[PDB]
Amino acid sequence: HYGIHEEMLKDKIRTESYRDFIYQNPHIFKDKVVLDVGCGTGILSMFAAKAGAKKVLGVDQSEILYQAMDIIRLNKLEDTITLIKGKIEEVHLPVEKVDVIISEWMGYFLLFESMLDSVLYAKNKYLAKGGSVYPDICTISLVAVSDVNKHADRIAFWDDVYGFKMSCMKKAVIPEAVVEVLDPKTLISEPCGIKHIDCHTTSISDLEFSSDFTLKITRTSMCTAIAGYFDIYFEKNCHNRVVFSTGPQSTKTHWKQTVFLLEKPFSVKAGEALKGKVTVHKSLTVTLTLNNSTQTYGL
Amino acid sequence: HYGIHEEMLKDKIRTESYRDFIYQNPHIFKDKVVLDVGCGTGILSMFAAKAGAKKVLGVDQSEILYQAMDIIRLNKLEDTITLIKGKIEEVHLPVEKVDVIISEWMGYFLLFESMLDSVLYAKNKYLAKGGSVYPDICTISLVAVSDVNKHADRIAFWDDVYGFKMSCMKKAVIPEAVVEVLDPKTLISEPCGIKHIDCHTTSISDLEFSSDFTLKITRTSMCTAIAGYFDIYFEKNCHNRVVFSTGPQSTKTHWKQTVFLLEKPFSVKAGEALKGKVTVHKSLTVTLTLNNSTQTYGL
Ligand SMILES: O=C(NCCC1=CCCCC1)Nc1ccc2nnsc2c1
Ligand SMILES: O=C(NCCC1=CCCCC1)Nc1ccc2nnsc2c1
Ligand SMILES: [Cl-]
Ligand SMILES: [Cl-]
Repeated sequence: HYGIHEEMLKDKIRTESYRDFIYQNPHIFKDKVVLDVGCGTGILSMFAAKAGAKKVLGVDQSEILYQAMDIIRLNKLEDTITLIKGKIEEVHLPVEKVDVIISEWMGYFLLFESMLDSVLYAKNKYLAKGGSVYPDICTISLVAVSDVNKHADRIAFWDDVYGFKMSCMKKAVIPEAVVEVLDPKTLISEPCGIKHIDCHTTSISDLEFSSDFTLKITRTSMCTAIAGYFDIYFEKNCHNRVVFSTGPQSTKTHWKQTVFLLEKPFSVKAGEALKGKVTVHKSLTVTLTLNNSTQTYGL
Repeated sequence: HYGIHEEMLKDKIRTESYRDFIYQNPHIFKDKVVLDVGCGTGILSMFAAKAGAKKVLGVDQSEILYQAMDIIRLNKLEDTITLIKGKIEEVHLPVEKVDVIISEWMGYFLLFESMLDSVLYAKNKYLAKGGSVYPDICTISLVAVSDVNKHADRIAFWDDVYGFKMSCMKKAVIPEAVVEVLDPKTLISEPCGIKHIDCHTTSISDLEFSSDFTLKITRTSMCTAIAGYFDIYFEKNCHNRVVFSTGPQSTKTHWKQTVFLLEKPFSVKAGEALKGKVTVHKSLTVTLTLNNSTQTYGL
């Protein structure tokens, strides 16, 4: 329980990105009313207070909120930061509107078990006209993978299990998306963006989407999986823009990467433009069409 | 879901120990009626069938049981192995008694989220007079740990989190037992057994227990945690006895080791006989007294 919060705090890419955004753009926070959606320990609320926020409201539905109360007091910030326990759609705030919303809401593959729905609710109910939401821009990308040894470990493995056939288990493991840090040497295409979200204009219905994609193959090889990741941007009104990626060419984060195993690996050639389609539906499911096969995956 | 079953199958120490016990002691199974409690994919049932079982009954409450049905058919064992979906305390078996019970029921620190309760129920309701249950003997042990760097990572960490005090979080993380493979070089005492279970005579009430223990300190150092693990024995009527340990001096298993962090590390000296007390209560909790401090931990 508390160990999870510890893990997110120790994710430097995640936490230092938010810290850098806030501290390097204090003009965004100076004398502003800030709402921190799903505040956890309160760390983002304290960053905002340090950057000069007039008032910060930290909301969380979990028992961690009681720790946050004690944390805020230990740091002598109780006159700036007010904490409220509950869902953002149910709680009563002591203001009508806020100037800025900040939140670390992101799930695996951006949208699995994410709090984006609550952030958008907060944006629609509470954001002042001309206010801002951060991080403001997110993208999701796909990339092709060749890893014949790992595929054999997950799939061919079932053909002989201590002397017994277990082939039918292949059908059970294929639909399970995997969250894992990938060796960047196993990537065999350029990444392809499949989704762009601006939190200022995105609605809840935009989170169910379809995209035709094209993977520019960079290595002649057997394609055994498709991997997904996301990038997070702090852009609007920033003098110091901040970006981080959760892809395999970047420093690992707790989001790792998301892997969709192909039931039937197929050969590709460098220079090939590999076309497919992806759809994300509400727990989320991901439907992939590639090489004339379709499979739906879940996390 | 299915990935978990895959992980348990790929745990060689676990799965090969059961395989070796059954295959190297086929006299235990020859022409016998066998009950496999929580059969998963059915692998233990198929081992027993291969060793010459007259009849095997595999029971599991999970959807994996449907995969097991298909697996048993792929291996042409349906005339020997019958699978039944449900809790052992609710299902109807096609026999009054069985000759042998086998089960992989073990949890972290032996007893967290274990199926031992169901195994003992099966033993009491269904085991023929003079029948046998395997594995038949289990022990739990404690060992002292020195790891000042890891302790600092978990505890002192909270004193300064990106410039802010979070000291109160120490109290939240201490009670959370950790499941992790330990570096055997960090062990600073001889192990001490705190519990011995023979499945033939153990009752459910025996699983809540207390033990005074003595740790024979082997290195002058700062003791920062107490670690727990368990050993599993296949003994009764065996010509080829089989043992495995889940301790840090042995090949890692999926059970890893269980770690109870000390809030206040304290110095110990080689040759010291360090005395403490441990009690396990029904989710399980573990109460430790050591160096005049008491703490209750959970998983
Ligand atoms: O499937 C995993 N990891 C899951 C590991 C696991 C091990 C034991 C049971 C539970 C799940 N990774 C993975 C990465 C890149 C790949 N490229 N082509 S196939 C493929 C696979
Ligand atoms: O506490 C862990 N592992 C938990 C790692 C974690 C990291 C980030 C948040 C979630 C939990 N191990 C550990 C082993 C031996 C030890 N000996 N003295 S203290 C101590 C500690
Ligand atoms: Cl290849
Ligand atoms: Cl030391």
